[PDB]
Amino acid sequence: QCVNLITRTQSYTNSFTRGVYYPDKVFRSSVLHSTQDLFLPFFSNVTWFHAIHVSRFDNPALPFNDGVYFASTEKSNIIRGWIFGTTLDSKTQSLLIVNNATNVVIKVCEFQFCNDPFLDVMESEFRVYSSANNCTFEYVSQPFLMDKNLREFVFKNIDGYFKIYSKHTPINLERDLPQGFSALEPLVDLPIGINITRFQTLLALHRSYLSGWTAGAAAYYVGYLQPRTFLLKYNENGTITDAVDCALDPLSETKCTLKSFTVEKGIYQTSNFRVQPTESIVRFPNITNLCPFHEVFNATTFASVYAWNRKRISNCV
Amino acid sequence: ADYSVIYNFAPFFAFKCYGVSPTKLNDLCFTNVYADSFVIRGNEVSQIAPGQTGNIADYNYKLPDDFTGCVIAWNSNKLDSKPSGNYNYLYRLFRKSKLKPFERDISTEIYQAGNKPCNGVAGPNCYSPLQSYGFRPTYGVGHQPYRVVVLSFELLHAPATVCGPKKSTNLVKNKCVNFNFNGLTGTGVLTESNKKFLPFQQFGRDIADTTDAVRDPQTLEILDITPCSFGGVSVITPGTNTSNQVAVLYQGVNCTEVNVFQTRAGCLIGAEYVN
Amino acid sequence: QVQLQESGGGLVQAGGSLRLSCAASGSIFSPNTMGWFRQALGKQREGVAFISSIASTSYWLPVKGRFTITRDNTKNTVHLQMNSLIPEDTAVYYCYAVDKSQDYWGQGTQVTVSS
Ligand SMILES: *[C@@H]1O[C@H](CO)[C@@H](O)[C@H](O)[C@H]1NC(C)=O
Ligand SMILES: *[C@@H]1O[C@H](CO)[C@@H](O)[C@H](O)[C@H]1NC(C)=O
Repeated sequence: QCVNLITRTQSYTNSFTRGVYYPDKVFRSSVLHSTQDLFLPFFSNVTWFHAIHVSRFDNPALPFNDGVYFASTEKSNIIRGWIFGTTLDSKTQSLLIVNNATNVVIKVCEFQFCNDPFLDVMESEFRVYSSANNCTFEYVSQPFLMDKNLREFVFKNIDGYFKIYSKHTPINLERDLPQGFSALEPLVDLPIGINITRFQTLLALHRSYLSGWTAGAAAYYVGYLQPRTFLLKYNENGTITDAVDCALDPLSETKCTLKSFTVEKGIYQTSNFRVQPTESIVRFPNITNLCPFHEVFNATTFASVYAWNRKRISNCV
Repeated sequence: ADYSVIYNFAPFFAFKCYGVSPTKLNDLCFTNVYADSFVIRGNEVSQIAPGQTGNIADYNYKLPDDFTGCVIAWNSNKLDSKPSGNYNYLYRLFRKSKLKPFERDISTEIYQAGNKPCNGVAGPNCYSPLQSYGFRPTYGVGHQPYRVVVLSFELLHAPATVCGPKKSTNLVKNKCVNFNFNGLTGTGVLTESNKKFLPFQQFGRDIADTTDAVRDPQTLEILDITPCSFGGVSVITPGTNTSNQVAVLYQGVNCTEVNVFQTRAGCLIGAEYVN
Repeated sequence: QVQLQESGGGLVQAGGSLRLSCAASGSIFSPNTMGWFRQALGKQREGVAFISSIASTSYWLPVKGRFTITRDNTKNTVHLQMNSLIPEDTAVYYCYAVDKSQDYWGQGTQVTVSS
């Protein structure tokens, strides 16, 4: 019963100072630690998606690339699930994450996901995927969508290990991506060890019971992660209160070089500028004649080792 | 994977391990394990082995030549023998081709041993591939039923997650001892710590990139690790022609951790302080 | 845990008819093959007839016409139709569910004929 229901519109906005998380499991206090990792750059293109269902296919699957940063100011009931995979069919293994009030279930099975998957509220998962076979992982734990408040998640897939970090930050009348800082604590670590290249966000729909699904609008934000060097300031209680992007602007480059958040008056040497080549060219000889390696390599008789035979090869390809 | 309960389950006719020693199973961590359970006659127990031939090996259960794991067999007369005959155990006697390693066949098609087709109905030159294991309590030891479990341990690119229990030992403190915490090996004194770890963080590092705090796995406690005392030994002595008496100075060491005097330079032994 | 419900046995005179039925509830995984076995009084256990999941039938005794197997895909059940009943088939019957991993067994039905 895969039914196309949602029309999706996109806008562009600045990421501001979001996309940070704890990169490892090491406590640090009152230090400045610089690390190279997949991150969301400061002041970048973030894309705001608005998905509307009114009581055709208009929700293409967004590629995973190197990772995904998801943000949502909606309440926990509206947004409920995530769908991860490469082809999103029964041929390849797939990730399905479903959240309810009671708990959260993450299941790795060969789901046959629909073109427009959604959860219809009991709660039915059959709308999400037609079938699931060869299932190899089930995990149930406390929900991470509790009830004005931005919920931020970041998903990474490195060396066959899949990482989910999340955080809940209250937000005022300011834009849903406000200023300030908020570190994303790590929540879920799963040794899945499969391939993921595309992802899709599930939406909760309530049956109208009177146009069988009530109209609804969901607003969320997608950002992408790339390999960047970040300098983070762990505080007295091991909390990332501030961070700088080492390749944003020259001032941040000097801060990166000096390993400090304050720079005194002066002239500092940071890096070396060089211009990259535009394209590659190859120049080779004009001869087209092949070369008789077969004569040597299929000759009927060879000579003795003390009377070994040599042949000079030249002017061939 | 607690192999101790496997060892102590019951006396075993065979506990033969191929590619791995039985003792090192606990300390080796495998990516995946496969438990293959079946019941066979005592004579066919030896047929469950790499490079072996037989009805069970060719048509029922085949192991690869490079198989890594173990085979465990034990008698089950009380469970798998009845006076009237336990006909609930079946084996494949006839098959067109030999079974590949780690392959199963559930087809019940009549074996065709003749040119004339069997037409799906039993008849001349057509025999049922599956035969019943008529186990009886009075059978000879070779023919008595035996339960056989084959453990196949495989390692893949995925991280290993199956191995034996991790010992807890005990906790001691205020003594320079050798510590091993989750693969972090070293020596130090594990004193009480005023620091407050985040639940995710297990270790703690100094400014100069060295471990100074650690979290106990058994009990969620935080311990400050301090390296054991060390110093330089200096010898204070007059000329050997003048005398042969010497004094020893441990630099930077408190006098209680070794005519004893305590100075800012260290602990002095063998010299008398005067005003 | 799989329960194999057996029904349809009893006392029938020579030349009568009956309908054995085995319903497999529980695990009964998808690539199942269902069969019937015969247990004569104080004798060995032979195979009555087996039906597969692709409707292929393999009768293990020269008995065609006597047993006929009917399949119910909606409930995954198997029915054995008995006709022209003769005294030499007087034996208890169990149905055999191979499933894919662990095969199962029935409880038993008394089938009797005499005159
Ligand atoms: C964001 O990307 C879009 C298309 O990818 C582009 O048109 C736009 O200029 C970008 N935004 C900024 C601030 O560069
Ligand atoms: C062929 O290659 C030779 C040198 O290898 C060069 O002199 C000549 O110009 C080439 N011919 C063409 C048509 O480029």
